[PDB]
Order: sequence, then structure tokens, then C-alpha cells
Amino acid sequence: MKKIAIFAGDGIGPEIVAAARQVLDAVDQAAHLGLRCTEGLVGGAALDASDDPLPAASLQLAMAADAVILGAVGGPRWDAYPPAKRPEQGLLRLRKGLDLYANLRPAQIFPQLLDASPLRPELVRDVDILVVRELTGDIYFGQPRGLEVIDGKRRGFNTMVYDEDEIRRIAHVAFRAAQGRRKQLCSVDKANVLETTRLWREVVTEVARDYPDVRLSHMYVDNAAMQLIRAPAQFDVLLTGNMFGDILSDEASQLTGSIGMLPSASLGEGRAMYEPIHGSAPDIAGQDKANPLATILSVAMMLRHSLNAEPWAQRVEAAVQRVLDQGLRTADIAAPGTPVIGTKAMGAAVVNALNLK
Amino acid sequence: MKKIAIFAGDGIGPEIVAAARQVLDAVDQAAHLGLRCTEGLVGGAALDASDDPLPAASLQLAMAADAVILGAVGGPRWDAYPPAKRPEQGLLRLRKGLDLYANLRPAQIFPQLLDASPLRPELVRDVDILVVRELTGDIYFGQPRGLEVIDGKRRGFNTMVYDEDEIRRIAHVAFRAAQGRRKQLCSVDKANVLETTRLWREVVTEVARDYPDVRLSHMYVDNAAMQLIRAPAQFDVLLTGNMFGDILSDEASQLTGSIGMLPSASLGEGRAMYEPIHGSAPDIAGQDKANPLATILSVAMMLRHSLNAEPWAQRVEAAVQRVLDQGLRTADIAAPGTPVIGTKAMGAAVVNALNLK
Ligand SMILES: CC(C)[C@H](C(=O)O)[C@@H](O)C(=O)O
Ligand SMILES: CC(C)[C@H](C(=O)O)[C@@H](O)C(=O)O
Ligand SMILES: [Mg+2]
Ligand SMILES: [Mg+2]
Repeated sequence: MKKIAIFAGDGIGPEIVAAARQVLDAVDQAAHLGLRCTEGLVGGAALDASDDPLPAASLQLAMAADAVILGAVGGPRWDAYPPAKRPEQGLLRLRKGLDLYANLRPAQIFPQLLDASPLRPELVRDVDILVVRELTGDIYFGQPRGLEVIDGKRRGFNTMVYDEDEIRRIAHVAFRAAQGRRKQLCSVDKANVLETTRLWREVVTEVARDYPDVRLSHMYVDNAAMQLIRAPAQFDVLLTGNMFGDILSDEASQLTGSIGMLPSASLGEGRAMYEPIHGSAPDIAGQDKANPLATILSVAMMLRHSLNAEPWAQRVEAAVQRVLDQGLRTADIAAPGTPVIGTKAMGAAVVNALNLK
Repeated sequence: MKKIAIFAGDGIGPEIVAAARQVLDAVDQAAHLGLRCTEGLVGGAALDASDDPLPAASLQLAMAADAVILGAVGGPRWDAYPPAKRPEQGLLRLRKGLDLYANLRPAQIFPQLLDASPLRPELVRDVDILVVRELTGDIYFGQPRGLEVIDGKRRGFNTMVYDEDEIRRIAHVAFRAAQGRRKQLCSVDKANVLETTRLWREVVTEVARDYPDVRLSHMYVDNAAMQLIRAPAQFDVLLTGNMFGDILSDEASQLTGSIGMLPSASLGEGRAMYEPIHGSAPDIAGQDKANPLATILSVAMMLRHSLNAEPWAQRVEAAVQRVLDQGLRTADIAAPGTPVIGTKAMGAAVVNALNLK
């Protein structure tokens, strides 16, 4: 029996999770996984009920689970709150608390959604990239950090740090991912300015000896920002830190064109959290407009990386393709004047497209 | 009388500065500017001569000058050199030595060079962005930093840091730049995760009160990486830090399509350095192939920002446009099967296109 902790969150979080839960419950019944799901509050929903973005109870729930599903966190409703109590702090505490250091963000375009891409057609025709971003270390969690007043002058500071063990584990994930893809890994750094990232380059080069079958390349983060646009098809697996991964992942996501179709996995030792990478989009919250396909595709990642159900992870991914083939579109992926369906209907549509006996 | 310190550097640097020199000399003579130019060593050229990327002599020449011109620094030739002596250290030490805190990198696309752009023509057609990047602070120059061993494990660290004065001065340049443009300023940070960048947002918000004519908006760095390609025309002046500015400016450069056309200005109090932003292109170094136009346009920025020769800055800029209308193209900006001219010829073409006598 597998325990799944659910943290819908803020904005469109609740509705996109409900839609994806339809699909999840469907696969569970068909496959007989015997999953037990529990719901906990996170982000702004948690602040509203407990004045804390990740209550202790919510944290223990996640710790006690095998897989974690999160909808979204964030919204201007909580700006009046202190920085340490902001909605995304709960997300950061989940990642850090569960030590989910391997963030996997696959970037590819659905053939029926190619026109949504900002780049010229011929460039992004075959963009299939996997950003493997380190999630629990770096400047994000480095100490010391903070704001201070030195001689009447405000000074802000943050510490970027990584030790050889943190770099080695994320590298193994990226190298193993490359082997199961096109055998190409690009480690991104700023080794000629930032010493932390030079150690990053050195340790990845050492681990590269363990994967003679993969072609390793190093690239500076600024140059990588140009290459993603200039020739995206050159990338297979892109490895980088927390900070650089945050930026380059969003860049990779935009060039696919449809952010509401992009899933993600955050893996650690014996745990994992799955969430869409599109945010809480507050302005459409509760309007049944949100695209749940990214959350649904994240469930497919969970079936694969956490529930030992590859055949079913594929069937979920196939149903999503099927829904698109049959012309079903949510507002974000539909052309002007073209028919559009809501969050609820899109969920029930994938369940049907599952062609369950 | 004004002094100009010239540092050609490595790779294509010597040839692109010579072409640019043809233009500077043509303008100096015609305008009667009375400029005193001196040449120094920087980067690998300085290493080969002094085993130091920025010898004390080079620093004093630059410190004595009114304006500095730099071609390019870097190359695999100096990989055998210790991290502290790599060619790029000379560049950083110049920016820091002369306290050139305001980096200006205008991202515009030339009408006849629109086909080089990677974005869908309708998006890029009207791109007119100016990236104002803080150049002397941030994690780039933050202390402490280094590589150590704790309990037998390697640890890499760097310090990101900014005080209110550092932010106030770069904010002023950006707000002022925006006034003379579309009066729209976008400040990029990661205020929800990094405290240094939250102070950045706060101080910028403070200085914004001095510029009621310019509209200020804040955006997270990851979102900016998306917004640049999704809808580049939304940006006028984009203000951000050293590291973020490093990544975002390169992304903005790529969407214009032709990196060989982009100029830059690093301004400080009474000092200024001008360099292109394409790198040393070691592979074509010394083949008279390099596009000298970015450097020429950098000289144009110098006429405007240092030599107080705005009308002559415009004429150089007008001459570069004329050359393109004439259909003159170096390899990098030439369509396949189109006539291609060398570095030297392209420089002469601009001087001729100045229509002097
Ligand atoms: C919301 C924020 C704290 C988070 C991050 O910076 O990692 C987000 O931008 C992401 O990439 O998932
Ligand atoms: C070479 C490097 C130190 C420098 C920087 O990172 O600022 C360069 O990439 C640039 O953009 O001028
Ligand atoms: Mg992000
Ligand atoms: Mg750069």
C-alpha cells in the first residue's frame, strides 16, 4: 500500500488537482494499486487556516507519504504577510524537508500545439530536453544570509554553496537520465567567475568516468541562455544548480509554448513530489478554466518514478495525446474562435481517453 | 584633450579594434576631437607578455584614460593557467578597478538583419530593449568566496551581496535611461527567495519616487527568461544585477539574431569602457572574417557617453545602417550565396559611408 499526500494549494491549484485526481482514481481502480491518499494544507490555504505556509501537521503528512502531489502555491492575497511566512516558503520547506534534491522538468512540444511556440517552427520542431535541476542546496538554502544595517546602510547577502556530495548525487541522476535518453549531458555553470560552480564542473567531470556511454559537455549559464533559443535541438539532458536551473527551466518551458502542459518531478531518497511548473494563476481561480494536463502528466511521472507502474504512466501519457488528437483544448491551448472545454471536462476527457474496459 | 586606453585583447579583438579604429580616426580628424590613444595588454595577450591578465601598467593606463576600448578576452590557449590568472580576470579587474558599475547593453535588431532572429518574425520585429546591469557588485565580487575541504569533503562557496548605495546608483542610471526612452522600467530580482534581491526591489521602489514619469514594475528572474521570448516588445529598459544581468542580456542578444552587431558601455564616475559582447571567437581569429560592427557601434556609444560627440555618435550609427542598406555583409550576417566582405573592408566601408571630405 502506497500513501499519497495531497497539497492542492492556492488559486487554480485545487481545481487542477481535482481534475488530475479523477485520472489518478481511475488508474488506481483499473490497476488495483491500493493507494491511500490524504489531503493537507500548504501555501496560502495553510496561512488562511493556520497562519503558516507549511504547518507541522502538513509536514509530517508529507514525510509519512511515499509520493506527494502539489497543485500550486502563491497569490497577492498573502503579500501582507512577513517574508518568512509567504506561500512559496511552504514549497521550499517541503522540498528541503523531504530532501527532494532531483528536480526533473522535461521540455517537449505536443505536435498539435507546435504553433504556440515563440520560436520559428523549424527550430522547435523536435525540442526534447530534460532539465535536471539541483533542488535542495545552492544559494537558495545557503547560510549565512539575510538583511543587515552596517554603519547606517542596509546590506543584503546570500551564500552560494555546494559540497562534493550534493553535486555528485544530482550528477548521477542526470547521467542515468542521459543514458536512458540520447546519451548527451550538458552541465551548466559559471566556472570562470563563481568558484562554487567551478567545483560543480570538477565533480561532474569526475562522475563522468562512471558513464563512458554518455557525451558530457560544459557550458556557461549565459551562453546556455542563448543556445536554448538559437538551437534548442542540441540539448538532451541539461544539468545545473538550483538557481541556474530555475532560470533556464523557465526558458526551456516558454520555448515549448504551452506552460499548462508541462509536468515535473522532485526526487529524493524514497520520496518524491510532483507538481506542475505553471504557477497558481490567481486571475482564473475557480473559473474551471485552468489546464490540468500538466498536473495530470505529473501524475504519470509519479506512476513511473514512485509507484512502479510504468505501463500505467504510459497509458496516462497516451490518453493526454488522445485528448489532443480528438481536438480537445482548454483556454490556454485553444486558437481564437476554436471550441474550448473546462478543467473538469478535460479531466473526465482524459479518463475516457484512457479507454478503460 | 581626451585620453583613450585601447586594449585589443585576444582572438578577433586585434582585428575588430583596428576596423573600429579606422572609424574613430576618421571621426577624430573630421570632428577635430584631439584624442590621445594608447595601447595596452589585457587577457591572454597580457599573459603571454607578462604572465598576468591585467598588469599594473595596463591598470594605470586605463585609470588615467577618459574612455577605454576593449576588443575581446579569452581562449583555450590559457586553460593551463591557474583560475586567478585566466584572461577573464583581466576584464573583471578592469570593471572593478575603474568602478564601472553601469553596464548598458541595447538589444535592437537591424531591419535588414531580421532573418537571423530565432523568434517568430511578428514578435521580434519591434524589439527595442536596453539592459542596464549592475557590474561591480553582487556575487561576482562578494566575499568570502573560495574552495575548501571540511571533514574530508570539498566545499565551494561565493557570497552574493548588495548594499543600498550600490543599488541606488545603478537604479538612477536605469531610471534616467528609461526617461529618454519609453519611460518603462522592469526591475528583475528573486525577492521571494533571495534576500539580497528583496533589498534590491525595495531600494529600486524607493528611487522610483524620483521618477514619476517612468512606470516601474517588478518581475522574478525566471519569469523574465520566459517573458523575453514570449513577448520581447513588452520590455523597454530592464534593470537587474550582475549575475542575472549576465544571463538575461545574453538571452536578449540571441533573439536579435546577430551577436556581431551588439555594442556595450560600462560606465562609472568619470570613466567608461566600451566592448562588443560576442567574445573572442578564437576559431576565426586572424582570418579577417570577424564582424567589426559591434565594436564600431561601441565606439559610437563612446562618442555619446564619453567624448560628448552625440552628432558624431549618430553619424557613425547612420553609417553602419548605410553599409547594411548597400548590402555589405561579413560572414556572420551574410545569407548563404550572398556576397561576403572581410573585417578590414567592412571597417573601410563604414568610414566611406560616413560621407566625409
Ligand atoms: C516559487 C519559487 C519559490 C520556486 C523556485 O524558485 O524554485 C518556483 O519559481 C519554481 O521554479 O518552482
Ligand atoms: C567573461 C565573463 C567574466 C563576463 C561576465 O560574466 O560578465 C562576460 O561573460 C560578459 O558578459 O561580459
Ligand atoms: Mg521558477
Ligand atoms: Mg556574459
